[PDB]
Amino acid sequence: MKGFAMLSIGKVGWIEKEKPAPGPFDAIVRPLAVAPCTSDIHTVFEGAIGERHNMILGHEAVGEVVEVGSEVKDFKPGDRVVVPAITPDWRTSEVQRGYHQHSGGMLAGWKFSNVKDGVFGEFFHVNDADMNLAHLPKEIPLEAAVMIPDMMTTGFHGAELADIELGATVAVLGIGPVGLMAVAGAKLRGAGRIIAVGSRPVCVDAAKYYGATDIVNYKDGPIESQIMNLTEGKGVDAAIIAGGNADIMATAVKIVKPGGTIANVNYFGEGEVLPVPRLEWGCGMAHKTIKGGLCPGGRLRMERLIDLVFYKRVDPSKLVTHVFRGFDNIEKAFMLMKDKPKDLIKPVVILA
Amino acid sequence: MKGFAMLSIGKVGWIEKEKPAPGPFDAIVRPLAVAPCTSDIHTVFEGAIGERHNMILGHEAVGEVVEVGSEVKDFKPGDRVVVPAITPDWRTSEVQRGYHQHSGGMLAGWKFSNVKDGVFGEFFHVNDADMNLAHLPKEIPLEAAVMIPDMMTTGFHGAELADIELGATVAVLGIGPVGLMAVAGAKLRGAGRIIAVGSRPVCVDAAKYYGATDIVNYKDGPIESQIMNLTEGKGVDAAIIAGGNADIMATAVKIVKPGGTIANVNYFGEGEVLPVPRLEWGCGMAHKTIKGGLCPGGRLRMERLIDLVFYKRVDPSKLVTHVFRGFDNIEKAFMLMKDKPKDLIKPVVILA
Amino acid sequence: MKGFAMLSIGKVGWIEKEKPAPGPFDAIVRPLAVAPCTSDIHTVFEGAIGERHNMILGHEAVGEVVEVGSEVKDFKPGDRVVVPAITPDWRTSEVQRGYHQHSGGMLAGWKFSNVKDGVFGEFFHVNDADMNLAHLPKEIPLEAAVMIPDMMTTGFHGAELADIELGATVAVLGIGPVGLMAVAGAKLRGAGRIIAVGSRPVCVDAAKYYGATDIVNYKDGPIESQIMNLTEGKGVDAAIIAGGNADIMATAVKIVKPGGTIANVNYFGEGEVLPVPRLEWGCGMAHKTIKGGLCPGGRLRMERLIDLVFYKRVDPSKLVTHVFRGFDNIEKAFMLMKDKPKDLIKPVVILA
Amino acid sequence: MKGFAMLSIGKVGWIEKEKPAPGPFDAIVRPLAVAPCTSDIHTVFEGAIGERHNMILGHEAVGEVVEVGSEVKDFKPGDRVVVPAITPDWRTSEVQRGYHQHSGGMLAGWKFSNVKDGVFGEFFHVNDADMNLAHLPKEIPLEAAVMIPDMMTTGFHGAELADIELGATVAVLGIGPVGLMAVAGAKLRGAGRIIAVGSRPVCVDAAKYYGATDIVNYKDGPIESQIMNLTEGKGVDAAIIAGGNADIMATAVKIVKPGGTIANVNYFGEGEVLPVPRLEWGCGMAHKTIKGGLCPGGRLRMERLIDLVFYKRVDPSKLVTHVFRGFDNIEKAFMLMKDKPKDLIKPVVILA
Ligand SMILES: NC(=O)c1ccc[n+]([C@@H]2O[C@H](COP(=O)([O-])OP(=O)(O)OC[C@H]3OC(n4cnc5c(N)ncnc54)[C@H](OP(=O)(O)O)[C@@H]3O)[C@@H](O)[C@H]2O)c1
Ligand SMILES: NC(=O)c1ccc[n+]([C@@H]2O[C@H](COP(=O)([O-])OP(=O)(O)OC[C@H]3OC(n4cnc5c(N)ncnc54)[C@H](OP(=O)(O)O)[C@@H]3O)[C@@H](O)[C@H]2O)c1
Ligand SMILES: NC(=O)c1ccc[n+]([C@@H]2O[C@H](COP(=O)([O-])OP(=O)(O)OC[C@H]3OC(n4cnc5c(N)ncnc54)[C@H](OP(=O)(O)O)[C@@H]3O)[C@@H](O)[C@H]2O)c1
Ligand SMILES: NC(=O)c1ccc[n+]([C@@H]2O[C@H](COP(=O)([O-])OP(=O)(O)OC[C@H]3OC(n4cnc5c(N)ncnc54)[C@H](OP(=O)(O)O)[C@@H]3O)[C@@H](O)[C@H]2O)c1
Ligand SMILES: [Zn+2]
Ligand SMILES: [Zn+2]
Ligand SMILES: [Zn+2]
Ligand SMILES: [Zn+2]
Repeated sequence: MKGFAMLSIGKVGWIEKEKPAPGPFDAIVRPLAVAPCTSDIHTVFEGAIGERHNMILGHEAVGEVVEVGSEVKDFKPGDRVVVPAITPDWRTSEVQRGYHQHSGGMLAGWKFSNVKDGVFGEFFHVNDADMNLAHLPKEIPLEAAVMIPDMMTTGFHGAELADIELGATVAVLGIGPVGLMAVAGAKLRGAGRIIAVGSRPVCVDAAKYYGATDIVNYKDGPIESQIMNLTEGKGVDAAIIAGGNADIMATAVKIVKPGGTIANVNYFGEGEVLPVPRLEWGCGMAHKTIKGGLCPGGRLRMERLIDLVFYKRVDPSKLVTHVFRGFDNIEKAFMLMKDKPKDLIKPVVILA
Repeated sequence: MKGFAMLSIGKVGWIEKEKPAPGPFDAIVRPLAVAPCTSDIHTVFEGAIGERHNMILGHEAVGEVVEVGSEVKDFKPGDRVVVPAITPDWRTSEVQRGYHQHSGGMLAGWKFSNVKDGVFGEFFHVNDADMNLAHLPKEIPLEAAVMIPDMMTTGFHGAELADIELGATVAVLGIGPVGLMAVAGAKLRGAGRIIAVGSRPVCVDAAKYYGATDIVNYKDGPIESQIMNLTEGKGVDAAIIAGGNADIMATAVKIVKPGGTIANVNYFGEGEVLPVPRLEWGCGMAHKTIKGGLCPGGRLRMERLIDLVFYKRVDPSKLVTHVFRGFDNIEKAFMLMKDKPKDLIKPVVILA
Repeated sequence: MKGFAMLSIGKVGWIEKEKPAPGPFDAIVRPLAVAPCTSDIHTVFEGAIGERHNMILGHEAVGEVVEVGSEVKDFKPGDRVVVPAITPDWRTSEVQRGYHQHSGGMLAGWKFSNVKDGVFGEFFHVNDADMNLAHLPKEIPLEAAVMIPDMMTTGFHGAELADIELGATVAVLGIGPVGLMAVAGAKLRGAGRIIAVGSRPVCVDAAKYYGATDIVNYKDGPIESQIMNLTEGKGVDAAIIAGGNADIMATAVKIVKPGGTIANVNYFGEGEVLPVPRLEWGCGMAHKTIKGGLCPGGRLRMERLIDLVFYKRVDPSKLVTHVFRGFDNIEKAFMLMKDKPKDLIKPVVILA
Repeated sequence: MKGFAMLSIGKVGWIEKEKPAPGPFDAIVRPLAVAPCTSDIHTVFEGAIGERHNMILGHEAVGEVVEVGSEVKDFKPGDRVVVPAITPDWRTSEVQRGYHQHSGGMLAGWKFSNVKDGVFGEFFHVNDADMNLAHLPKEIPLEAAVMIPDMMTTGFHGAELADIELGATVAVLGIGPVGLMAVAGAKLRGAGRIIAVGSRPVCVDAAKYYGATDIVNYKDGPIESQIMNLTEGKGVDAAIIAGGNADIMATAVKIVKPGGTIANVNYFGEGEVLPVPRLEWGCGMAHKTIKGGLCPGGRLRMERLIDLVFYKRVDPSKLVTHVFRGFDNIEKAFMLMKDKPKDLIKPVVILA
């Protein structure tokens, strides 16, 4: 079996491996459409998560079931499914507590391109098929559906953690593919005014399409200064961090009104500590709640997000700015994701 | 001062009263646009709430501040404002608990056309101006803005009580002006599939416009039977009761899946007890939560709802099917609301 | 294998069956101490749940693991464990939603003496051992530990559903073994004043021991009248229904203040509908939330409840008023539970 | 009027001022018993909150009403009341949002010894009497009741923010008078195992009395190392920060399991930023919620806490290790609070 993998930190390349076999509750799937993400770049080049050797990358894909284990009773070979980036082991204490994202350990729900071979291979392994797979309605376009496994589930999760109330004003820091989904998410939770912080024009247009009522560009001056000005010193009800450096945390605390919420969905790869401004946090008593969590996964999560797209509540296709054809282009899409060209949001590779 | 009032149960008419004066924290407002409601029909003809004598009716209006008390520091004469139907006394224990709707007692937050003169008069009294008034942006049309005081706040409240999750399937029982707002509310909370139950064609079109994906008509058979069929025996995640008789409660419990929520915003005027099916409620342990509450009010509530309309998140104008001009037409709009013509949703009377 | 079972509705007796075998994830346990519940009386004599034939009864027990399946990695033969009355199948959509009590259907989490042979036999089957079993510390007495499987978990669940705030006044309707645990539960959630409603002296003393500050006896007059008097017309913040007829629902709604919660843990076996007073429910808008649900189960639930007993936070032994020795006494304890003698709370049978 | 005040940062002394007068909704109260707090030390010597001039200190006291404004309808002169340290203005947007602690601005609910003269004077001013005062039952001892205005409300608030579930294991970092209340608070929310971190023997005994099952002393080694050892690498479900330096934040994040909560009630006076460990916070996705807030206040809050003490749910007297008699001793108690003698927890000054 052939697959695009991480040879060692800093080095990527194509490798040769054996086709995986399914257990009684597992399934083997082949990619119909895949997509790269900033996560793999952080892990490969920055070595954010230790060091791996010959580990296939990628964690966003849709495809068809090739073979299933003897116990899989909801999926048969041939079926087209949406595979969540987070495929947890449903039989742990963490699941009983309510946190499947950390089933087995901190961030353990995230297996692909972490502690398991990713989707950038002729085939990939999915554990607990009946629990971690969802049927993809033939009415949904491949390029759009491939945005569900991660970009959508993460962005929407930011809006969910933000405790948005009807009419509340929300600020989204960072408008990359995830940030853009966070904007659409805020609108889906009832937000009134939505302020997006970014720079690249491509992201700006997408932001407006998704619901952004105001765009703040970090160039015309400091973020906190501009937002405070825009809200007449009142600040925002909630802030969603979808990108930026460690210092973006300070900015977030500085713009949320007392009693507001700061919801983070950004993966911080550098720094030792994230700074929380003492004064702006009311010396520890401003009632400004800080949250941050891995995106949900599983069958149910996917089924619900599929319903939103199906019933035309959201249209993720606007995120796909580049489409490639062929297994070989996986390498191209990956590299393109590294040296971020000013007109790129999210590239997709159609395999069949 | 002249005003339309309830003489005694069953008898309505125009009366003559003295113009009210404001206290240091109060304000006197004159109606720019008003609108009748079924609530007043229930109270006048059915005597649902005891008996009143020469009490001016109505609780839905927008207008301008005529005079304010010595302490009112946020509103001056001439200012155009949106008046909430619920104007509570903000200094009570209930407010400290978090329920301003019952500030001073059960349903005490509702003063107009209950324990205080309504809006159907040349002038009306508003208590705690800085706490119960909101500036109306000149960009919002009068007929649309008059939908914010009651219809919108109540409908949206049903969706809030329903604990809707992204992608969840919601059922709205009753599609009158309030039901239609409940539909729009569910869409704003992230609902996927929304089923609306009604009959009159006018409401049906409005329902679809607001987000209804399926329409169920109580004529083609029993509601519960149809919905269960439509959802393949799975049922709905949440149900919002926006109309119907006492028996509609039984229907609601029958269609929600275990662990679901039943949110009521309907004002039951007849019956002694509302029936909760023992078997369908899992003999008391199906985890089906039942809620029901008076719509929120106050300045903050109105300001947030205004933002939704201002930023084009919702367009309430589609509820107004009849517009009249002149103080004298208040009586006409009222009568029209009683003998519900098949083409009526919500009538509005523009005074100036 | 011998066991006490339900032959047909109305007829009980000892039967002969084959010893069950465990699947790869299951376990076979033998009873060390058991106890009967009111539940089995309702099912056998009243036929509350259809009709069964030769089904072994009982859903409360502690014992040792006889044999385990090939996959069970946390429990070995010889180990002493606490078996929850609710043993759900952890791989269902309901579990992903968060309601393991209805895993597979409404009330599906409850298998023993329902859709599976109970504990009143030389051996019984436990599904998903690593997920539904908890090690019993040798410091906890058998008679006390046998109160954890149902009574404690159910009573405490009533307090959890009640949304009790620090200092809130709670009313517990019905002080049987479950009601008494509800009293102890309220105290553990921070309740201040706790009013218990009952009659039998034995339960009264137990109630006081567990935290009841006031005792209301339905004989000195109507419940609602007495409680309202005691609270100076203010009512209670929350009410937990732990017993009574269908009409107890009406009483509950009548005594809770607007915005309060009504939490039910009582199993209603008779009646067609449970009445919800229209006027007292504020005509559908008093904000009085009504809840009712099957007690939690599983390993985590039991482990946490064990910690409470271990660290002397609760002492369930006071519920055990009768202890018997020997397998043959199971029949006696059962009959005693039917013709409720005035001095009985909960009988226990020690087998070894 | 005489009173103990802050002359300038670093300098304290007795001053002479005019007796304050009440507004129509205010009241003037004289101290019956008062107590010093760490807060005043931070403000006076460290200048944590700008610079004040001749501002009377303290904000923890019980006393009797001397005179009331014309509108005060619940309190008359002579009545003994408990005065909350937090006395907010109940008519602000923040109150409508639900955060009275920040009514008027960040930390604006805290007036005494901040932006208003404290309680260390012959008389002091209380705004909104009917909203910010509670009748003190004559059965409660003065020294115990003086612990309610702030020590109790803050400690309990830590347990409330921690989202404690029945049986959960909680860690309390810092066992000063506030930490000790947080311990008692955790027990009141249903905690099973409670680990307290401290050193001074006096605090240790009090900790055990209040519910601490394990005591960790920062001397036998690093906190995180010891706790992780004690929990067998599992960690704690929640952590309450009741004392320590800025680095205690890092420690808190390091000991809570993924999905747990970190509740802070400690007032950080030094440092620029509070460090949040990137790796231990799962790079921003460990689902570890961080909260921090000013203690609640108002009449309702006090009434409920009074009920807990009245019904013997808690006994705060154990916090009072030093009692003084006479207005002159206020200076002594204050100084004693500065140079913390190893046998001090909380000193009280009885005035009459
Ligand atoms: N583990 C998972 O499954 C998972 C899932 C979703 C997301 N994540 C993580 O969350 C982050 C999401 O990134 P993405 O995929 O949406 O793409 P991205 O292009 O990295 O998005 C970054 C966004 O924030 C920006 N930004 C950079 N510096 C900023 C600053 N100083 N202030 C404010 N904004 C700034 C960008 O602006 P311009 O581009 O306009 O310059 C852009 O809008 C990544 O770190 C990703 O690893 C992880
Ligand atoms: N106190 C307040 O401030 C307040 C605020 C909002 C609402 N409310 C109350 O809540 C209710 C809202 O009514 P509304 O103003 O929206 O107007 P409405 O016209 O009374 O709405 C009733 C809706 O439910 C219907 N319906 C009648 N029988 C039904 C049945 N048997 N099964 C299912 N649906 C049935 C109608 O169908 P067709 O019309 O299609 O026949 C209609 O769609 C009223 O009782 C009102 O008093 C009170
Ligand atoms: N499925 C499960 O796993 C499960 C678990 C727990 C509980 N449950 C159910 O919940 C209920 C719990 O009962 P229990 O085991 O605690 O024993 P119980 O003895 O049946 O408890 C009944 C309590 O309520 C009483 N009561 C009777 N009529 C009343 C009335 N009219 N008004 C107020 N109180 C009245 C009793 O008073 P006196 O005894 O003082 O007369 C007693 O205190 C049962 O129906 C049980 O089946 C089911
Ligand atoms: N604004 C308000 O109304 C308000 C209300 C309540 C509390 N607060 C604030 O919250 C804090 C509460 O302090 P307090 O009154 O309870 O008295 P405290 O004596 O300052 O309490 C400090 C506790 O944490 C300790 N500690 C010191 N260094 C530590 C370290 N490195 N690691 C772990 N623990 C350490 C102490 O241990 P030993 O004493 O055993 O050495 C003591 O147990 C204060 O900063 C106070 O200003 C403010
Ligand atoms: Zn990704
Ligand atoms: Zn109305
Ligand atoms: Zn039972
Ligand atoms: Zn203090």
